[PDB]
Amino acid sequence: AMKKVEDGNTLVFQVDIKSNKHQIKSAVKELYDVDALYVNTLIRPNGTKKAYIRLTSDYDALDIANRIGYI
Amino acid sequence: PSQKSFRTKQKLAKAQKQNRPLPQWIRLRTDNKIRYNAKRRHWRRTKLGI
Amino acid sequence: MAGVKTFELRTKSKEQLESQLVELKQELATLKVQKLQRPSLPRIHTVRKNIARVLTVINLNQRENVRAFYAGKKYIPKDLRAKKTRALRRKLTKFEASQETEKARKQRIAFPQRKFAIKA
Amino acid sequence: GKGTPSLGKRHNKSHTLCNRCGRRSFHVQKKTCSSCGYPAAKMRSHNWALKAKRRRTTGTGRMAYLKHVTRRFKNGFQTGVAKAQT
RNA sequence: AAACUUUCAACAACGGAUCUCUUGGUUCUCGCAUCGAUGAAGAACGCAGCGAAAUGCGAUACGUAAUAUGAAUUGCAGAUAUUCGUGAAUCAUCGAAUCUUUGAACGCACAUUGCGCCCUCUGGUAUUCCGGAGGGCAUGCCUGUUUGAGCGUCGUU
RNA sequence: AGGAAUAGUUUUCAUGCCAAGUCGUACUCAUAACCGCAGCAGGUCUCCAAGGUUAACAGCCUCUAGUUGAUAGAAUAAUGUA
RNA sequence: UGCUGUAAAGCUGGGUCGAACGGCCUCUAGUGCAGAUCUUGGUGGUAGUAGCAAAUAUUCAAAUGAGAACUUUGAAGACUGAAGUGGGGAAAGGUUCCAUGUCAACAGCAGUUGGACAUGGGUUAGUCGAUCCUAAGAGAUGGGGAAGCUCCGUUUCAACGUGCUUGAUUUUUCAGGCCAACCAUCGAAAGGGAAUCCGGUUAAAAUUCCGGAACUUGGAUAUGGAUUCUUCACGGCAACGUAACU
RNA sequence: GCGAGAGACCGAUAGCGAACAAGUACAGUGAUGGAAAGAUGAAAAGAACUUUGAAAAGAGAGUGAAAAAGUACGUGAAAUUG
RNA sequence: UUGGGCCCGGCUCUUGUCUAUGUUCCUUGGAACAGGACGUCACAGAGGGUGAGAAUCCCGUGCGAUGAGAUGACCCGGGUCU
Ligand SMILES: [Mg+2]
Ligand SMILES: [Mg+2]
Ligand SMILES: [Mg+2]
Ligand SMILES: [Mg+2]
Ligand SMILES: [Mg+2]
Ligand SMILES: [Mg+2]
Ligand SMILES: [Mg+2]
Ligand SMILES: [Mg+2]
Ligand SMILES: [Mg+2]
Ligand SMILES: [Mg+2]
Ligand SMILES: [Mg+2]
Ligand SMILES: [Mg+2]
Ligand SMILES: [Mg+2]
Ligand SMILES: [Mg+2]
Ligand SMILES: [Mg+2]
Ligand SMILES: [Mg+2]
Ligand SMILES: [Mg+2]
Ligand SMILES: [Mg+2]
Ligand SMILES: [Mg+2]
Ligand SMILES: [Mg+2]
Ligand SMILES: [Mg+2]
Ligand SMILES: [Mg+2]
Ligand SMILES: [Mg+2]
Ligand SMILES: [Mg+2]
Ligand SMILES: [Mg+2]
Ligand SMILES: [Mg+2]
Ligand SMILES: [Mg+2]
Ligand SMILES: [Mg+2]
Ligand SMILES: [Mg+2]
Ligand SMILES: [Mg+2]
Ligand SMILES: [Mg+2]
Ligand SMILES: [Mg+2]
Ligand SMILES: [Mg+2]
Ligand SMILES: [Mg+2]
Ligand SMILES: [Mg+2]
Ligand SMILES: [Mg+2]
Ligand SMILES: [Mg+2]
Ligand SMILES: [Mg+2]
Ligand SMILES: [Mg+2]
Ligand SMILES: [Mg+2]
Ligand SMILES: [Mg+2]
Ligand SMILES: [Mg+2]
Ligand SMILES: [Mg+2]
Ligand SMILES: [Mg+2]
Ligand SMILES: [Mg+2]
Ligand SMILES: [Mg+2]
Ligand SMILES: [Mg+2]
Ligand SMILES: [Mg+2]
Ligand SMILES: [Mg+2]
Ligand SMILES: [Mg+2]
Ligand SMILES: [Mg+2]
Ligand SMILES: [Mg+2]
Ligand SMILES: [Mg+2]
Ligand SMILES: [Mg+2]
Ligand SMILES: [Mg+2]
Ligand SMILES: [Mg+2]
Ligand SMILES: [Mg+2]
Ligand SMILES: [Mg+2]
Ligand SMILES: [Mg+2]
Ligand SMILES: [Mg+2]
Ligand SMILES: [Mg+2]
Ligand SMILES: [Mg+2]
Ligand SMILES: [Mg+2]
Ligand SMILES: [Mg+2]
Ligand SMILES: [Mg+2]
Ligand SMILES: [Mg+2]
Ligand SMILES: [Mg+2]
Ligand SMILES: [Mg+2]
Ligand SMILES: [Mg+2]
Ligand SMILES: [Mg+2]
Ligand SMILES: [Mg+2]
Ligand SMILES: [Mg+2]
Ligand SMILES: [Mg+2]
Ligand SMILES: [Mg+2]
Ligand SMILES: [Mg+2]
Ligand SMILES: [Mg+2]
Ligand SMILES: [Mg+2]
Ligand SMILES: [Mg+2]
Ligand SMILES: [Mg+2]
Ligand SMILES: [Mg+2]
Ligand SMILES: [Mg+2]
Ligand SMILES: [Mg+2]
Ligand SMILES: [Mg+2]
Ligand SMILES: [Mg+2]
Ligand SMILES: [Mg+2]
Ligand SMILES: [Mg+2]
Ligand SMILES: [Mg+2]
Ligand SMILES: [Mg+2]
Ligand SMILES: [Mg+2]
Ligand SMILES: [Mg+2]
Ligand SMILES: [Mg+2]
Ligand SMILES: [Mg+2]
Ligand SMILES: [Mg+2]
Ligand SMILES: [Mg+2]
Ligand SMILES: [Mg+2]
Ligand SMILES: [Mg+2]
Ligand SMILES: [Mg+2]
Ligand SMILES: [Mg+2]
Ligand SMILES: [Mg+2]
Ligand SMILES: [Mg+2]
Ligand SMILES: [Mg+2]
Ligand SMILES: [Mg+2]
Ligand SMILES: [Mg+2]
Ligand SMILES: [Mg+2]
Ligand SMILES: [Mg+2]
Ligand SMILES: [Mg+2]
Ligand SMILES: [Mg+2]
Ligand SMILES: [Zn+2]
Repeated sequence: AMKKVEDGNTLVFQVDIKSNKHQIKSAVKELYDVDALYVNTLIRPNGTKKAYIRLTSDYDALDIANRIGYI
Repeated sequence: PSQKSFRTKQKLAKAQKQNRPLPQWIRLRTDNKIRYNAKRRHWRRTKLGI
Repeated sequence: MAGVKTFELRTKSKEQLESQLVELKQELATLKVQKLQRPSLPRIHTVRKNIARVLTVINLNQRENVRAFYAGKKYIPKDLRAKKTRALRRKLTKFEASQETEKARKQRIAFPQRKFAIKA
Repeated sequence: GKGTPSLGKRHNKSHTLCNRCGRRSFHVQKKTCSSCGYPAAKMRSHNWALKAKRRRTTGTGRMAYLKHVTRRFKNGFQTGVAKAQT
């Protein structure tokens, strides 16, 4: 997941199973003030939903990861 | 199959989570009687129910 | 657990309670980021029970406002009504059960059960 | 060839999971559950299968509401809240 | 004579009888009357700092409130937890809440997490398109309200 | 039915703006991932298809690809199986 | 170790063991086993025996390792021979996929190897399928049977539109204008069906990711062009043509 | 069902099928069918350390009243075996 | 002959709280809850726990008492207002 944070400027999040790509896009905008280029979603074998969120060129996904504080 | 329903796929997720070995710190509890997980399941040996 | 105190919460407004709830959810969000590295982080339990307390006080506070609005009214929301049993809600009221025909009321009054004794 | 060779042609489920009881007794073509009788309003149960009643009756699940009727009845179905003693 | 076979004794094996227990069962007696559209019984899926099951619970998820009591919990860890006190733990008690997807199951449907419509608010230059938040739309029947239909029928022009 | 002259119409010509939700998606598909109690010589639907010989997609040899898997070692009486 | 009793049995020496038990007068019964092709559990001889023989086939060396016929690598010899022992899929399975570690059990020899065990990782879509359509059929509703569970019936002896379209109205009222043969619904991952390709990329995903280049549907909407004074375009005998062209 | 008190009852092949994560594991397409399985010790004090072994383990040693109690756990019969 | 409404009681139920007397001496034992000696309480010598058979170590038992909550036109006794 962290290789995606660096190379493709895409953030990977665990997301609620009931939420759609419109709600995920809104949530990251309200929490972290960031614009998503797209939201690709996926339900994992363990039953949780994974979202690949690519940010627009205005944002550097690595900077956001440091801001959240997990890299 | 590759083409599976959501209701099927959610049951297969629980079957994986129920197939774990016993966490080892559980054997340290006082008056503990569980020595191992007695509900293991192999895919080839015992089939589910979907 | 510990966390926030419910008696301090009952002295707060809607705006103050909602503001503290937002702070707790980002705190829980911040903890979930740190759980990636700790990975054992017992403080998460305290914040989760803090969210439950703040949510409880908001819901309870909002329920007497509706109760005060409907106080004395004939019709109130069904979740604010008494929750006994299905059969006991269908049961006759005290007034209806004690109803009596005017013919039946005249005979009870005219001939009450007397109080007496024997051997005198 | 009515045995082993014929047993190789079993890949069409007659039953799938039931929405009421989740048992894999829902006949696909009949659209009926062979266990609980779904979608009929009443539950399938027979007096010639008393052991089947044991398997699915009050107390075999959570009783998430009947759990507390005895405890609420014992207090006369109080309305209000408990008062702290002075 | 060895070996082998058989018998016996000792010790070691195999196995779990015997003895002794028992938070279980079984039966008798005494007492009580309390499920559900205010959504039951049951099902599925989830929930713990570290849990698979049983038990408990429902996105407030081994629990929130309240009352009582009065210093724990405990396998480890850990307080931005607590101790002459609104105060640890407790299905001790319990009167306030929360109560996922469902289920008589109620918008329609369901081998699909499929497809609508209405009201209020809101975002995208929007009564109409797309998104979000909250609240609604089942059937039979009763009383009442309103809107109607019939040369069935009454008065009048 | 609605349409002009000092102005009218049209997005079936060109260009430009926004959006497209939900669920599946890994892997086996069989002489070991399915069903036959099993890693069972059985059964189980379908797509692609090189060179030589030839009537031929037959049989035999080969290219690409994939395997070299089936307890092994030593002998070679009788009676067997092929 | 013995003693007593014809006997059923009782008592006793030694060893083991560790929490209860017995004698006598009575009461009571789920009260005595060699069998029942008895029941359940456990164990033999058979017996280290039958056997582990289909699908042409292996060998040398190095590496690793305590240990190598069987693991890896190299060299060779072979086979499947495109109707494959190849490359994908449907049903069915459900994590077997990938990486790391690993040999107690399993792979009827072995095992350093594995579809085993343990720990993690992994499946990205407006365009691929679902979803939409209807097929045989299934099946609600008004109803009609049946004591009833339910059976019949699918437009049926029914007052069956949660109608639309406009001009609107901002008066959230309306004015009306048209229609209502047929019209609940479910029912196809092989029928019908709006739209995506190439190159690259992962340990494991890709018509899904990256790069580039397209397309459809719904919606909004301006400019250019087109057309009109012969108002709703011109040309061609014609077949017909067109950037448009109620 | 709820809440109690009892017994000349049974004592883990008995007593309910279930004294245990029992209507559990598991079978069957399905209706259904449905087990086995209690006992170290007062207390894990669940054997530190040394040594041989690739390891499991073994031998010393240690704990314990007892290891003639080592989770293959009280007692440990018979069949069967060295 | 006589109506109705409230307020406190009693009874019933739930729930909270409260209560006598050795751990004295010797022996065995890892542990005394065993044996012996000396006792205490007993409307309490049921039962259980605690390192083995414990009235007297602990929880309880007997005797009763009480806080809080409920509940009852249709149980009664008092008040009190019409
Ligand atoms: Mg998006
Ligand atoms: Mg995309
Ligand atoms: Mg997806
Ligand atoms: Mg995972
Ligand atoms: Mg798949
Ligand atoms: Mg199989
Ligand atoms: Mg099954
Ligand atoms: Mg079979
Ligand atoms: Mg067939
Ligand atoms: Mg069929
Ligand atoms: Mg089935
Ligand atoms: Mg329930
Ligand atoms: Mg001799
Ligand atoms: Mg009993
Ligand atoms: Mg469900
Ligand atoms: Mg206090
Ligand atoms: Mg909630
Ligand atoms: Mg629930
Ligand atoms: Mg569904
Ligand atoms: Mg659903
Ligand atoms: Mg549908
Ligand atoms: Mg109604
Ligand atoms: Mg659409
Ligand atoms: Mg694939
Ligand atoms: Mg294939
Ligand atoms: Mg294939
Ligand atoms: Mg085979
Ligand atoms: Mg085969
Ligand atoms: Mg294979
Ligand atoms: Mg067979
Ligand atoms: Mg079978
Ligand atoms: Mg075919
Ligand atoms: Mg040929
Ligand atoms: Mg060919
Ligand atoms: Mg050949
Ligand atoms: Mg062979
Ligand atoms: Mg040979
Ligand atoms: Mg011969
Ligand atoms: Mg021959
Ligand atoms: Mg003992
Ligand atoms: Mg008998
Ligand atoms: Mg016998
Ligand atoms: Mg016999
Ligand atoms: Mg036998
Ligand atoms: Mg034998
Ligand atoms: Mg032999
Ligand atoms: Mg043979
Ligand atoms: Mg061969
Ligand atoms: Mg090695
Ligand atoms: Mg071999
Ligand atoms: Mg070989
Ligand atoms: Mg080789
Ligand atoms: Mg060949
Ligand atoms: Mg051929
Ligand atoms: Mg193939
Ligand atoms: Mg397939
Ligand atoms: Mg895993
Ligand atoms: Mg592999
Ligand atoms: Mg490996
Ligand atoms: Mg082997
Ligand atoms: Mg595995
Ligand atoms: Mg899509
Ligand atoms: Mg398509
Ligand atoms: Mg789907
Ligand atoms: Mg759709
Ligand atoms: Mg769509
Ligand atoms: Mg269509
Ligand atoms: Mg039809
Ligand atoms: Mg019908
Ligand atoms: Mg009709
Ligand atoms: Mg209105
Ligand atoms: Mg359909
Ligand atoms: Mg189709
Ligand atoms: Mg198709
Ligand atoms: Mg098709
Ligand atoms: Mg490239
Ligand atoms: Mg490139
Ligand atoms: Mg590139
Ligand atoms: Mg691949
Ligand atoms: Mg458009
Ligand atoms: Mg023109
Ligand atoms: Mg009881
Ligand atoms: Mg009872
Ligand atoms: Mg009693
Ligand atoms: Mg038993
Ligand atoms: Mg024992
Ligand atoms: Mg034992
Ligand atoms: Mg013990
Ligand atoms: Mg003890
Ligand atoms: Mg040792
Ligand atoms: Mg040792
Ligand atoms: Mg030793
Ligand atoms: Mg010692
Ligand atoms: Mg001993
Ligand atoms: Mg012994
Ligand atoms: Mg012992
Ligand atoms: Mg043994
Ligand atoms: Mg012992
Ligand atoms: Mg023993
Ligand atoms: Mg013997
Ligand atoms: Mg006392
Ligand atoms: Mg001593
Ligand atoms: Mg005792
Ligand atoms: Mg004494
Ligand atoms: Mg006692
Ligand atoms: Mg005692
Ligand atoms: Mg003491
Ligand atoms: Zn069912």
